[PDB]
Amino acid sequence: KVSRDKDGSKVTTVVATPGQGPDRPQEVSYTDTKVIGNGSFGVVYQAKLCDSGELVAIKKVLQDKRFKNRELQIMRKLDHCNIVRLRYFFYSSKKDEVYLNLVLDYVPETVYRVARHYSRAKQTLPVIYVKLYMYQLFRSLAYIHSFGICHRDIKPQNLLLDPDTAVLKLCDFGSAKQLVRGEPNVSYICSRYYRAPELIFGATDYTSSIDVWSAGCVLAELLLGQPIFPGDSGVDQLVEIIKVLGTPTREQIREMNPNYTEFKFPQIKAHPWTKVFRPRTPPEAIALCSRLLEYTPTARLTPLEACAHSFFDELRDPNVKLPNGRDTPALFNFTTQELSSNPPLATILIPPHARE
Ligand SMILES: O=C(O)c1ccc2c(c1)nc(Nc1cccc(Cl)c1)c1ccncc12
Repeated sequence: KVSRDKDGSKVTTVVATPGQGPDRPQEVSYTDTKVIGNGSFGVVYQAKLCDSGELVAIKKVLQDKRFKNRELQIMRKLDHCNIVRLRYFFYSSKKDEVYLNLVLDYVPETVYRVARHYSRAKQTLPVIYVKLYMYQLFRSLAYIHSFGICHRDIKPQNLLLDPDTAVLKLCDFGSAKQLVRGEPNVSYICSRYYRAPELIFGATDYTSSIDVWSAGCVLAELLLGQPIFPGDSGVDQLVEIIKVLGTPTREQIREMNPNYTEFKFPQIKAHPWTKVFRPRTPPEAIALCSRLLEYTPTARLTPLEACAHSFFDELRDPNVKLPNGRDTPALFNFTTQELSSNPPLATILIPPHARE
């Protein structure tokens, strides 16, 4: 690194490799560096790029140079406008230790912080924001699932937001992995409340539909004003699930983890979904929640099928505007890659007033 002091302000200069494009490192300078987060894996800083002036996030993470970094491999491959961009990366130094640094988009808000304000004010988030945020999350999932990549930690904190533009960036791919059928996967990924039933059961043969379950939990949380399946333990989470979905059937238990077929379960009958939410809740939203929070993983909607759900129809009306008067983000510029899982769905996703 190189530390200048233009007008006393500390300036860092590093030869950083761009994320996308060809492997051609560049001299990059930034200042105004301050810590804005700490995780189990490292610290995340905020900084100002010394030329463009734009704000960025820098994620410092220790790198044992023995193996490649899985997060870096996935982040360089991804390029989607609902996923936090990897602008650059570089290495630095604690002693005799190498650190990998990821320079990413700075995004000022998160879904968690927006939902908590409304919750503290005893206020419900307007459904237009629920449609906007949910749609962009599912679109980001449809894009990464097309590549076989499972995020595995979908949670409201991980959904960044620009409140002016209403644009959602999915972030933290440190738990993401390309899921190969037949090969086993660690079962202790995903955070509380948003863990799929198969993950609570410790299943190692799970699929990308666990991201769809977590998304259904985030949708239900936005409608309810609080997490739908809370609990400090697996039993507590499972009971809150069983109180809604009813007790799982023998076949459904075999679709998550057969190794849990003979165990004893709380024997509660299915509470009808309409009685789970507030009375003025849109029925199309309740319908979508029911199609994502299904016991059998193969029965859950795909992210692309979710984007085409009737709940998001208001996003396709030509007259839709943001509450603050601006235009909605670009919700229809689907690449054929995004539509890989089902291209015929494009007749619904891309509306007649958005073609050429
Ligand atoms: O990992 C990424 O991909 C990733 C990507 C972007 C951000 C991030 C993590 N973490 C942020 N901050 C943050 C907030 C709380 C805890 C922690 Cl550890 C970090 C942050 C802030 C503003 N804009 C973008 C980001």
